[PDB]
Amino acid sequence: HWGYGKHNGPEHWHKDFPIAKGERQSPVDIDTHTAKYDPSLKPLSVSYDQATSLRILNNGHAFNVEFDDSQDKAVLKGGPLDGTYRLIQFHFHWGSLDGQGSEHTVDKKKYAAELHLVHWNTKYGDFGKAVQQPDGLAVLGIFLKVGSAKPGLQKVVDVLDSIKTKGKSADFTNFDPRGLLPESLDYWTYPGSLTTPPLLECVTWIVLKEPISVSSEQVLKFRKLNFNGEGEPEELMVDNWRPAQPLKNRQIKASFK
Ligand SMILES: On1cccc(C(F)(F)F)c1=S
Ligand SMILES: [Zn+2]
Repeated sequence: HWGYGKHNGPEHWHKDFPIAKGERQSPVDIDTHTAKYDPSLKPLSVSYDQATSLRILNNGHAFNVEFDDSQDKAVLKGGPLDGTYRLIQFHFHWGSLDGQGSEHTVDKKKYAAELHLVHWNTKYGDFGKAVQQPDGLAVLGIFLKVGSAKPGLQKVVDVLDSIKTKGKSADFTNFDPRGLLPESLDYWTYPGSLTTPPLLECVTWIVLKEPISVSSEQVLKFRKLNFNGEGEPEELMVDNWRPAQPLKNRQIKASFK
């Protein structure tokens, strides 16, 4: 099945998921010189005050911090979006070395990691119906650079020991995702896709310009997770990122001058 190795990585996905070579695939390189300021964009509204985290899961590709999305509790709206999108989970993509790991790049620059906060358009009723629509998802993408620790990340890092292998989960209540945001909400936005199979083309990407800083010790703990299940040979969960895809007939818009 799919993964990130020589034999089952991104260059192979198209054979089971032909939409891998589609017209609005993610991630992309963000060419800062080419991305035009759009003054019709609205400020982004991130309302995470009532977010209710439930659980963290190692899914064999990444770890997902899952939220109760049965009520309008934690929502993203504004920016390029029409309507209201509900937070369902966040996860990261990261590298084996600090020089790589993000999926979007900025003028070809790769960051050490990238946080994806996943939200579904509540006009579609649930997540499953939202991923059958071209405006079904909104993902807030935030880059990580290695420097000072991010205090709001430490509760995630400290639980990782308990979900080392594929299929392991742990209780993860009362986590506040506001602690993972940078100061500024300036962003770039473009229409794209999931960056893992099934690669569906449902996503309004909103990529913040300002990275957050995490410590070398924090990202080193991400890299001690395993892609394999318990009792299987150890394969470190590193380099779970897809490289930049052709932009095709798309424009990337900036919310800021
Ligand atoms: O990485 N990944 C995995 C599953 C779903 C998504 C999303 F957010 F696009 F829906 C992503 S980015
Ligand atoms: Zn992702």
